[PDB]
Amino acid sequence: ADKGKCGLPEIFDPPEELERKVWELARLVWQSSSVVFHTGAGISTASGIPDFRGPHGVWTMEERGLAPKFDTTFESARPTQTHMALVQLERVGLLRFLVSQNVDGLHVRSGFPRDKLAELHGNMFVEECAKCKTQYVRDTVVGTMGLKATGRLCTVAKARGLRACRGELRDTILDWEDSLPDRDLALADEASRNADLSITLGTSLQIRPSGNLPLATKRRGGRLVIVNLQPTKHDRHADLRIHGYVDEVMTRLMEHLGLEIPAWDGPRVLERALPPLPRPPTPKL
Ligand SMILES: Nc1ncnc2c1ncn2[C@@H]1O[C@H](COP(=O)(O)OP(=O)(O)OC[C@H]2O[C@H](O)[C@H](O)[C@@H]2O)[C@@H](O)[C@H]1O
Ligand SMILES: [Zn+2]
Repeated sequence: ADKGKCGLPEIFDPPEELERKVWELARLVWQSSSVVFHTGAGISTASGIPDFRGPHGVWTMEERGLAPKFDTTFESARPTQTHMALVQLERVGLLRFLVSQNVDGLHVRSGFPRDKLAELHGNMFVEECAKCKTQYVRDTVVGTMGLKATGRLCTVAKARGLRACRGELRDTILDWEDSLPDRDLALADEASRNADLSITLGTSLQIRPSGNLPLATKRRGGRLVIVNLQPTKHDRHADLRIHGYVDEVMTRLMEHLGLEIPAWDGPRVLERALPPLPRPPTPKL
């Protein structure tokens, strides 16, 4: 019901200030042992999916009697340069965990390992069995929202001393009254608490507890970086505030780290993370 502060004017750091901040972000990534990324709707706007509270966000346009515009369907949407840069950061061991508030399903489809991802608000391609909690990552969007029945049944077969489920499959999109999934929130909180660096990308941090998770890093002595075009709810607690397009920030960061942004060969689901791949040596700083 309460959609928060919508349509706040955008902030842009000057070119030289922006370049200096991305180099400082590279320094923090190089020096940190546990990096947790927190993503919101801002990292998918470059793929044609509107955010919620930006100048033309879903809530912003709705409040102003206008309609949000989609430049793609969720099925035809492709991961942005930022989505693919996060895949590479995890692959080389520069990303410990990823906390997302996005329901667009792009992190999973980009090939990001699900065991290092917390999808706090759901995934429109994911349906879950109401009984055994088995999740099904579908190639098309699940046609319901609000944890409603989809019409499909669980298909987990009989084992030794265990029979077939046939449980009701339901969407994972939380409605306003619904509580956050316990396992995702517990894993997101554990990772945030143990992080020495939390980086937020394209989130106004207005939703609780989701938006408060990066503060769990700061209270334990860790550092907080906020990357966003608009002001956020927790700007005062950030060690570094970067006001720019997340694709420009992430592309410059990847160049600084000597890392290439990997190719996306279509929707692919990766359940578990692998040991880190080789990465370029660290500068003296
Ligand atoms: N290319 C870009 N680069 C950097 N920042 C951007 C870009 N595009 C947009 N932004 C910023 O990105 C920010 C996006 O913030 P919000 O729109 O609130 O999305 P959320 O993920 O935090 O919303 C959380 C939940 O609230 C909802 O109810 C749903 O349940 C959501 O899951 C804005 O401040 C933009 O300025
Ligand atoms: Zn089941």
